[PDB]
Amino acid sequence: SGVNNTKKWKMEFDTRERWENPLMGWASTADPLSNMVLTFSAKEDAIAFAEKNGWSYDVEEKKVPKPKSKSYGANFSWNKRTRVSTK
Amino acid sequence: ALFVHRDTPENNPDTPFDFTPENYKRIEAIVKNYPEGHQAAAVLPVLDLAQRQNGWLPISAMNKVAEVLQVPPMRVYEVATFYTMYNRKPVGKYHIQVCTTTPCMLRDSDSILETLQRKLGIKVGETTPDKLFTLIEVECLGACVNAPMVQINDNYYEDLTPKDIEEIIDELKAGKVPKPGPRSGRFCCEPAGGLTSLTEPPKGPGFGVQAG
Amino acid sequence: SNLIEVFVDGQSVMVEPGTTVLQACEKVGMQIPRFCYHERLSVAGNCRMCLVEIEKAPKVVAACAMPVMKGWNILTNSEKSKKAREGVMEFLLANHPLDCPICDQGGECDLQDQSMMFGSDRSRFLEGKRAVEDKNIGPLVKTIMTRCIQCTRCIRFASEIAGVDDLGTTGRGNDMQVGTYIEKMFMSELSGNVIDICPVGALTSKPYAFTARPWETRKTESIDVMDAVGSNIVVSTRTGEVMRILPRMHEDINEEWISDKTR
Amino acid sequence: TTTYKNLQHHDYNTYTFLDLNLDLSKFRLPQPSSGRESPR
Amino acid sequence: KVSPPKRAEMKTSMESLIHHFKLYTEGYQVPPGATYTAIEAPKGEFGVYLV
Amino acid sequence: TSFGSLKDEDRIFTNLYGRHDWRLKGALRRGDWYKTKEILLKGPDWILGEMKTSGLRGRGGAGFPTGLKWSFMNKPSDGRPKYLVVNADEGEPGTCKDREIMRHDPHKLVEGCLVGGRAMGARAAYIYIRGEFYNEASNLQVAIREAYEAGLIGKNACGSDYDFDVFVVRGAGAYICGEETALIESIEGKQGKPRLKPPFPADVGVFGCPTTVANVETVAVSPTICRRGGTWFAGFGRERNSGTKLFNISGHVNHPCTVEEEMSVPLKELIEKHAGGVTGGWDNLLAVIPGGSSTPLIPKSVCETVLMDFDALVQAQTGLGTAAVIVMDRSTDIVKAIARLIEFYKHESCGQCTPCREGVDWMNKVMARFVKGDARPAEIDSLWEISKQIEGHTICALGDGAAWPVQGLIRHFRPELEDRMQRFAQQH
Ligand SMILES: Cc1cc2nc3c(=O)[nH]c(=O)nc-3n(C[C@H](O)[C@H](O)[C@H](O)COP(=O)(O)O)c2cc1C
Ligand code: SF4
Ligand code: SF4
Ligand code: SF4
Ligand code: FES
Ligand code: FES
Repeated sequence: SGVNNTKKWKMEFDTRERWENPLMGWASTADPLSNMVLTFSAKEDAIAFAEKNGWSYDVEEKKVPKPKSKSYGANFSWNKRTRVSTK
Repeated sequence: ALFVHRDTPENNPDTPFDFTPENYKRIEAIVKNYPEGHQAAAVLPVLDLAQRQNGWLPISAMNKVAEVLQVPPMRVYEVATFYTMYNRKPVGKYHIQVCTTTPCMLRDSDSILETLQRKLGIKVGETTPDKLFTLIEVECLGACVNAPMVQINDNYYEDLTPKDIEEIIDELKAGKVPKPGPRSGRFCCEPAGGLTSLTEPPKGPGFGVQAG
Repeated sequence: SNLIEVFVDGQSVMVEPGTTVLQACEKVGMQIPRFCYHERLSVAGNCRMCLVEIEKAPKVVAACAMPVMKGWNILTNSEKSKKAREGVMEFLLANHPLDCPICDQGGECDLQDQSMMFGSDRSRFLEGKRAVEDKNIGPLVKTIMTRCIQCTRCIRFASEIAGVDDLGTTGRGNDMQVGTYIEKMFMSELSGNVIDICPVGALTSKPYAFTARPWETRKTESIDVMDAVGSNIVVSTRTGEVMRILPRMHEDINEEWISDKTR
Repeated sequence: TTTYKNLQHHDYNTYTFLDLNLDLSKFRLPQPSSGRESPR
Repeated sequence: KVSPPKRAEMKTSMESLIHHFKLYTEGYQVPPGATYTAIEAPKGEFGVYLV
Repeated sequence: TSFGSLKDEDRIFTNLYGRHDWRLKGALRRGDWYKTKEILLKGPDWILGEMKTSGLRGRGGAGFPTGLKWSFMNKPSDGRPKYLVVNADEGEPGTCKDREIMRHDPHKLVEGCLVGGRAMGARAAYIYIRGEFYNEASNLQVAIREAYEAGLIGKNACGSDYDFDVFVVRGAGAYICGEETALIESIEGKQGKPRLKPPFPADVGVFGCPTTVANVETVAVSPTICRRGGTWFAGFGRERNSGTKLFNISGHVNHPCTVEEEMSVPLKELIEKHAGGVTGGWDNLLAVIPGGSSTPLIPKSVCETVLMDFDALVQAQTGLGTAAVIVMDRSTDIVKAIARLIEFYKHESCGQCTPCREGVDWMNKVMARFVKGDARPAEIDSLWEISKQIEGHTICALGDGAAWPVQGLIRHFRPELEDRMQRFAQQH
């Protein structure tokens, strides 16, 4: 339920082949540029950083959760339909 | 004790149990004891109504309650795993549960436990081969004053000596329920040889009316 | 305008009524620990870990439930709001079976941290733990209910998001144990979401039983298929392979979770 | 009086209690309704 | 949280197990900050600008 | 003053341990149902008016003020009815008081559900009760039918507009159901799992409807405290702690009793005057309890000068709850006893709060090791420290009832434990 990994603007890159090393069973690659996390602080700065190196950025926006009303007593209504069971 | 089912044959959800129609007619009094909605609230006496038609509430009888009430079956077990008054295991005829908390312990209930244990075979919490007595070490019973204390499925025997327990059980095996009540003569909770509070005929009606 | 002055170490916040202390403190960032609470399930203070000293009070309040009135100043890092936690986590960790390396949820435990972040170093518990029987729900969901923490965060899923009412709480005391009283299989839609919910690794997914460990994953965010909802997903890789399916939070599609088929 | 006049609690069966409320439903008024039949 | 516990003590006392499971995976979780330490090794002012 | 005698004219729960028609036709003989008409018709706000002037505080564990508690719902309509509830569940080890007032004067109880029901404004009262009290509770429905036969309840409170009924509900033997709220959920037909208290019972309770969770004394006193007190009744006890009280005594005594006196009497006289003195003498009386069980100990160093006020005892570090007095003499294993109380709460608590599932059971194991003495002493102040980790960390005040028996045991009898630490230490 912890959410500190949010508040940031990681800019990982796409993935490419990860073949199986036929000797050991190991996994190996060609693209060194795959494990390339980068922590930013605002989206307006990220595009400025990637455009500054010409890379075809592809943004996804924030997904803010709503502020929800959760009233404990409404679990225990006379009229209504939220009458919980098992306390 | 284990608080979960193990679908034995004698305790499977197809055993013979069903409320006699006298008992159905007792339900609709209890569901008109509680409002139209919230008819799922009668679970305590209703499920206890089966306890009195028979001990050892089977899995099937619990599931019957859901049928009369259309409550989820799981919400039946929740109650029956919780309260100690009910009985899910095959119990005896008498269910002689006893206090062992401090004031009744302090008044030598262990001897009442020994004399009772010494003469039946049941250590603490199991049956006789006759299926009559199922001793239980329970904790309090409300009558903490009349200090030694037991219970016979609804009754109350109190102020009972180690000698008096022998007097009891010699009757129950081949007799009747021998007068639920205290010994040493104290009526309910008299001061045991001389009463001191009332000592008079109380005041009749309208004594001390504050001008209403 | 239906807003209430509320204080958090001096903040001048304004919040709608009927809001907890969390929904206030969550604005700023004073993220409070959580075991009984989810942002979508009913409220029930059973864990009693979200405690805090409201200013000018001898008693603390379960912030999961206590709404927020005018003029209230909170002290999240008080001595009394940490003593209230170092004790609690030092209670939970007295019947828990030390199975972290066994546990499916190594880095995905919301208890290991919250014993580190706020729990103490030492478990003075030295008497002897308890045990609990293991269950046989089904092939999707393993059960280790020796480490269940009586949080009620599962049984309030079936009863308010899937409509089943079978995973009751059986018993009392430490002797209490969640699970059916009987031997029934909870193989219905959304039954797999219960794994993401149990923060403890008590119950967890049999397919991803032990195939991996979460820090090892390289997580890629992608979309459901196989139903026309097009809900969202977190995919878990390991060395160019696949091990889990996990959901993202979009507030419109599904809400937070997925169905067992695409899991 | 020095005689125990609560004597009439020994000769009760296990059904005696609820058998009384079987009678009481006639002495009683009708009850509310939550609109619903139950929480369904 | 800053040192691993006694190996006989991680093996019964729960909390010492969890820290042992997170020290050797995650670790200390330092605060942000910065230093320039120093020490005269045989060479001289060996020091670290850990950030 | 030097009160404590209570000339028997002011016995309020007469036929306490007695006879002579507990049934109807003889409760009327004692003074009951007499002026219920204008007691009822005059008004609710008048009744809550007088009860506050009566200085009648709680009679369960908290001693909370009435009037206040009931005036929390004198509200106008909201859409759904107003109920009333009674803790006929005695509970504690020592409280037999409500195994007695039920029989021997049931009608007085019935008044308060009726009178107090309109003094708040209600529709119908439910009496949960301990599911062991079968023949006990059976005495009620006999009394309650005859009420309806007398036209006293049902469309007509003695011939008035305030329709009302007195339904009774049977528990299943659980001390937590004696609590204010899980009671409501037990009555609701669920596990006895309590609630949290921004939704007070007066805003939402049984059936999602508001309630007044009274106890037996606070209501059975209502008829003959409102027609015969309000200012007179206040003269008894003391200023905050005014009234009378159905005390009860058990343990290491000649004649244990259920006596009631002018409240806040000094503790010594309750063992001297009534309920004849402890066995042996007064080098005996090792570690009394004033309250039932959720109150701490008292080491006889104060038990001379005790004054049984709720609040003067808070200098004594106890809080008078049910006032089910327990007494202990010299020749005892006290740590066996006080540990049984944690063996009691272990078998008992609902198992919902984290620091009661495994705080109580945790203390159970520790004290159980102290009785044998094969522990070590450094726990003795740790075990204190955890007792403080449960005070304000639990839904219901059981934790306050499960901690204080220990803290009081430790506030005085630290060294008695230190001996057993040495006695075993000799045994390797
Ligand atoms: C664990 C626990 C058990 C309790 N059991 C009872 C009980 O059995 N009977 C009772 O009257 N009160 C019991 N109480 C106290 C009730 O809250 C109290 O009786 C009730 O609030 C009535 O308050 P009053 O005295 O103002 O009427 C219990 C409290 C706790 C914490
Ligand atoms: S739930 Fe699993 S990972 Fe978390 S503390 Fe318990 S055993 Fe360790
Ligand atoms: S199984 Fe998990 S979610 Fe369910 S009660 Fe136990 S700890 Fe909570
Ligand atoms: S303190 Fe114990 S008995 Fe009271 S609500 Fe919490 S778990 Fe239940
Ligand atoms: S303590 Fe023995 S009956 Fe209550
Ligand atoms: S996290 Fe708030 S009471 Fe559980």
